[PDB]
Amino acid sequence: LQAVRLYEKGVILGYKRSQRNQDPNFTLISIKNVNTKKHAQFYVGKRVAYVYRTTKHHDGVKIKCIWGKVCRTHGNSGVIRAKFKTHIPPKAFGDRVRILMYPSN
Amino acid sequence: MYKKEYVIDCKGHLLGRLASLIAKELLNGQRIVAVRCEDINISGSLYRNKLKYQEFLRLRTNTNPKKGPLHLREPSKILWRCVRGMLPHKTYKGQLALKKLKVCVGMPYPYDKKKKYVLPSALRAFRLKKHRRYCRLGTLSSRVGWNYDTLVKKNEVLRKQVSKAYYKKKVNNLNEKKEIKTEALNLINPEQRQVLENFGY
Amino acid sequence: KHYNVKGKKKVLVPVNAKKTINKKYFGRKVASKKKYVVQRKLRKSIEVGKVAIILTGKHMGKRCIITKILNSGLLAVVGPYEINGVPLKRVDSRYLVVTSTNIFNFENIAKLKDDFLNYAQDIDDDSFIKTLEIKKKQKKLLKFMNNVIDKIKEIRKEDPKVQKLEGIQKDIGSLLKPEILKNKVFAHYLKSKFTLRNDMVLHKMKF
Amino acid sequence: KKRLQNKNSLTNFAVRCRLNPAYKLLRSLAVLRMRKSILEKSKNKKEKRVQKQIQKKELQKINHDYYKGVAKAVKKKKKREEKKAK
Amino acid sequence: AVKKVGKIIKKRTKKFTRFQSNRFMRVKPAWRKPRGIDCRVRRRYKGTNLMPSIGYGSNKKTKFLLPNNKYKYVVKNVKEMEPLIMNHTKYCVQIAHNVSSKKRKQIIERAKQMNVSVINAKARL
Amino acid sequence: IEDMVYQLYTCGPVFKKVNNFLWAFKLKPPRKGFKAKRHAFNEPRPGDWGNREAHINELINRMI
RNA sequence: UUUUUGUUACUGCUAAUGUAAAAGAGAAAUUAUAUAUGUACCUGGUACAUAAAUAAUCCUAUCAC
RNA sequence: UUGGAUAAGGUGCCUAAAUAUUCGCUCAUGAGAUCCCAUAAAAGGUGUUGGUUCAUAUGAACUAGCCCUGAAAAUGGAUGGCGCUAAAGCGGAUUACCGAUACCAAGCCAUAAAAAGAAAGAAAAAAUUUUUUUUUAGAAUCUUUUUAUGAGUAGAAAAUCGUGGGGU
RNA sequence: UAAAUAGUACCUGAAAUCGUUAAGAUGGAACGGAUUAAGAGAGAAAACAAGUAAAGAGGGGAAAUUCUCUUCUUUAUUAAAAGAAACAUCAGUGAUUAAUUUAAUUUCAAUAAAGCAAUCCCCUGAAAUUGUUUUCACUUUCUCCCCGCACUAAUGUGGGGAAAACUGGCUUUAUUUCUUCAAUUAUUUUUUUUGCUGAGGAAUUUUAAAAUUAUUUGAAUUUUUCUUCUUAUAAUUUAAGUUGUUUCUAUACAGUACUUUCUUAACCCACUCGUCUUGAAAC
Ligand SMILES: [Mg+2]
Ligand SMILES: [Mg+2]
Ligand SMILES: [Mg+2]
Ligand SMILES: [Mg+2]
Ligand SMILES: [Mg+2]
Ligand SMILES: [Mg+2]
Ligand SMILES: [Mg+2]
Ligand SMILES: [Mg+2]
Ligand SMILES: [Mg+2]
Ligand SMILES: [Mg+2]
Ligand SMILES: [Mg+2]
Ligand SMILES: [Mg+2]
Ligand SMILES: [Mg+2]
Ligand SMILES: [Mg+2]
Ligand SMILES: [Mg+2]
Ligand SMILES: [Mg+2]
Ligand SMILES: [Mg+2]
Ligand SMILES: [Mg+2]
Ligand SMILES: [Mg+2]
Ligand SMILES: [Mg+2]
Ligand SMILES: [Mg+2]
Ligand SMILES: [Mg+2]
Ligand SMILES: [Mg+2]
Repeated sequence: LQAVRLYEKGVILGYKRSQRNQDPNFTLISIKNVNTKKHAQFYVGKRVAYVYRTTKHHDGVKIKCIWGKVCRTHGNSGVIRAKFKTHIPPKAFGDRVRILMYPSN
Repeated sequence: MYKKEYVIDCKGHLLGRLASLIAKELLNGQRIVAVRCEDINISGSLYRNKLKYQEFLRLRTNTNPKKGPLHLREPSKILWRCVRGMLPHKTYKGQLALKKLKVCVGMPYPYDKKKKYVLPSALRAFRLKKHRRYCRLGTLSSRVGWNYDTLVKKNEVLRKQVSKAYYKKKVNNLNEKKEIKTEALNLINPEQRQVLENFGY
Repeated sequence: KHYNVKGKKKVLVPVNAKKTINKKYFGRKVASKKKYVVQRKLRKSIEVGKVAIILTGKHMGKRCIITKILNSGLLAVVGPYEINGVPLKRVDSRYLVVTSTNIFNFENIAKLKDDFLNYAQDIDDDSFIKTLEIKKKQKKLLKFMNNVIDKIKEIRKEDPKVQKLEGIQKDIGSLLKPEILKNKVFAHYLKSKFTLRNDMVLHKMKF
Repeated sequence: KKRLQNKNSLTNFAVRCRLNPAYKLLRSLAVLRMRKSILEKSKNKKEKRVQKQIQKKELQKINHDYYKGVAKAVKKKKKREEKKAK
Repeated sequence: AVKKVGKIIKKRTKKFTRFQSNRFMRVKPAWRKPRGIDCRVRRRYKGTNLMPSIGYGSNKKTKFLLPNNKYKYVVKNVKEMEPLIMNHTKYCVQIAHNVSSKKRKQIIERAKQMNVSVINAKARL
Repeated sequence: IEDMVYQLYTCGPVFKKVNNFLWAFKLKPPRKGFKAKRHAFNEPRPGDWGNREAHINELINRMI
């Protein structure tokens, strides 16, 4: 009816880690219809947006974003590692992100 | 895992494999509602599982049993406690995940009219060779003092009758719609009819 | 100009040097010491009459017709304003997804290709950058909240470059509209906007 | 001297030719002989067979005899041991 | 945590607090090297206070610059700030704490004439 | 540089000097891992530590 | 208990905001697993029909004024 | 510090990565689950799976794999937990993947060593061939540039920070 | 009284300990390290605008009289620089998907025609120190016959006996986009989509050389729109460690934006110091 979508959906999982260590430089993302390693490589250069809400106004608005990039896959099941301009807060680990399609090929 | 809420009927699933697939969905963030918990299967003889429960029943805090392990013998609470033992439930996030699960015996109102799914990687028909032994969670819970096995079946009978009538009406509606469809194909511009024909609609 | 290394044939175009830096131990100099640069080499699906979708700006989701390669990488489009509502506009090919459908394959329109090309020679890269005086005139208005919008819209209307561009837009629209409206389903195709529905997965779609 | 970036000595043509003053000739010869072949497709892959008939049929008898002898000796040892068992 | 503005890079911004200074109030936060067997901070156990080391040092080319990107020189009277007329684009002045208001006014109005900047030209006004 | 290649691939008269002229090579870990350094190349198990005659080229192309 | 506008002199105050998750958050027979379900007849049995990579599907969405 | 790729071990959930593939064995009314390491024997089985001999497609003997009996302690408990039998168990094979402060490439700090220097002159930019900005260096334990390296109790040395008082 | 929060328990008046108000947190200890986020307080010395014109108040230096320099306004004119983000180019270091010249190693497979043998064939097996030489077995068919006459798991079947060369095997052509031309190794040449990094700034080694492009002076050979050999001048970079274009901050003077300090969450981790001791979180 209105407000076209033009992106693919995703959920932000935790950080890149082992058992007992953290490494918060990269974050792991899951994409909605992608569940093989070969299909995940399709998205290997796209731009990622994380949009959330606040309670006060900050520049006249109550919404702000944190931008990132898709860097590589995470092995055999269509998960990806993403690098953001700032580290994602850990109070976000089940929220939504937008896997855009801007840098088109 | 991109839905507001999933509804699963557990009739025919093995307890451990189902409990493992639910915990990761809860951790990633997904509401789950589990129904018909009295029809869950386990992969040993009924006597072999009764002995295991008897071992579970005799461990308790010596000085004060009000504390200590609490033995819950309804079938739905058994699955609840088996899932709880696969989550890090002593942090904050892991306690948030445990609260996004709801369990029922039978199939009460809000969910008797919703769509139910199954998990094929936990179905007994695909996972257990046919000459092995297995038991039913309702019988086992009755053997250790649950006392509501009969009433659930009595209610399931009525639910199934109502569902059968609904299905009859649905089939009639679908046929009536198919006739209206097949008539209207003749009254369209021919090229739209070819483009629908080519793509199998 | 071009240099040929290992049989590659990259194209060279001139470039200017602007930034200045400190010298080591007397007065400064200019940093860059090059004089040419390699051209962009766009991808092999950008034609002169294909339909494409805008992804980012105000007209996101709309469909348009690609018109010219603008000698500076980015390219000019028109989704005929008389049909669609999209003016002459400049976009970066990285913000477009281009389909496989070409306007000039319909034999009802193919006989207009030369005249379409003739109008497009006047489209110029400079005519899209707005002059400093217009910038200053618009920004003087910030010193009610409804008169200002109308004033801003009005000041843009007498930029001579805008008028020159309006002329070409109208010429192309009037030339091309009558043959587009003969194909009903195709005109409705150009009048709608693209969107993503569930049950289409974007790594199995071809378009 | 001040150190600079180190250039890839295998993929950078200028430094590759600087270090190996004979690489340009060899690469040119290889490229020429590569193009000649593809320009003669549907006209190559035919002579190969007509000369394979020339020499492979001569080599075939020798190879067949060699492998036949190896298999025969392996069989002889087997029979000699089996009979020794009794 | 690395902080970088232009060419200036800081390799850390938090202080190195003394071990046990949050639990005992007779222990001050100024850093002292832990000595003595069985410490867990001297032995580099994970999860405790870190120790300073020469590896956090700053670039020689940007070691004493302020965010102004100038070095700081502190003056006490007018005659001390005359060597700044030859190097005014690399230095900035700051007035000492114990000079009177009358002296401060003159120092400020001479710094203005020399085209040198004053870091604290708002005090005692 | 081709002269040193010649003297290394064939033990030419100038081999001690050419070889002693070069710094010891410093290599990455291999791209698909090892099998087991504990065991030998000629053991019936996955292993590494033996003399592998011409299979060294495959390994050193992966850890170049 | 329709709706419009907002939560951008002096005592603690006396106008007042939150979110573990909107972007088509679409989908109600039952039953078996070396087989099932629906219809007619007879007291479960005859007879016929239909499913069987069955969400690898179906349904909904742009035609302004 | 930023990237990359590993070791030892792992890939059902706890917990990052295979409910992976491809062959055999096992049913336990006290199964089993790998260095150190956190116990088990002699002697038996008409449980089931392979194999070796002697006897007109049947008897007998023997052998060794998993399973079972031998097998009893004190607060309630431990393959780490849940649990697991078309294994998530035991013996192999083939691939992918995840994983260090160790390995590789690049920046920066310091230590050690090295190549050199004590006979010095103009560079841009903004301004309509006139002005304006910035720089125009030369301290010897000093100034430029290059490479390798960096664990530490008892103990030893250098450089550096601060306090009362005296001369300049 | 200059001052009484200098009132005689009288200069200044720290910490432990307690009172008042405000703001937060709070399922069987509390505080911490790493990393971010949400609030709150404070801030302009880099975190835009030199200069130009007009008027008003001042302060100096030279030659009570004329020049010339500067600070603060108030108006209205005007550049220029800087920091970020996007895209592109190059270089260094990786991932990812499609190929490729020549050769070696018992390879195969298909289409037209004509033949060879019949328990027979390329093979394989059982017999009478290596190469021959003989003997008998090895093929199944939806064909035929006899017996059981429907006996089967089978839209067929158990036992016995025949026929054929359709199928399988082997020769001679003349063929390879009907079809096949594999696999491993040696030796060579490319290719799709993308992550991270940009040290330095050469008054005479950012030169020389090398590569490229367009005119040339001559010889080869591989005989050619990347064929070789700097055997003559010009330019360029692939040489000689990142450059450009647009937009925003913004026509600002501290605002909810930017810098910074506190407070409080999350995710991972974290036993009480000093001492003697082989060994300390130690009952
Ligand atoms: Mg731990
Ligand atoms: Mg934790
Ligand atoms: Mg412009
Ligand atoms: Mg600091
Ligand atoms: Mg000790
Ligand atoms: Mg391994
Ligand atoms: Mg060892
Ligand atoms: Mg690392
Ligand atoms: Mg294992
Ligand atoms: Mg996991
Ligand atoms: Mg017997
Ligand atoms: Mg495990
Ligand atoms: Mg692995
Ligand atoms: Mg040391
Ligand atoms: Mg004293
Ligand atoms: Mg006094
Ligand atoms: Mg209590
Ligand atoms: Mg015949
Ligand atoms: Mg003693
Ligand atoms: Mg000792
Ligand atoms: Mg002792
Ligand atoms: Mg101790
Ligand atoms: Mg003790």
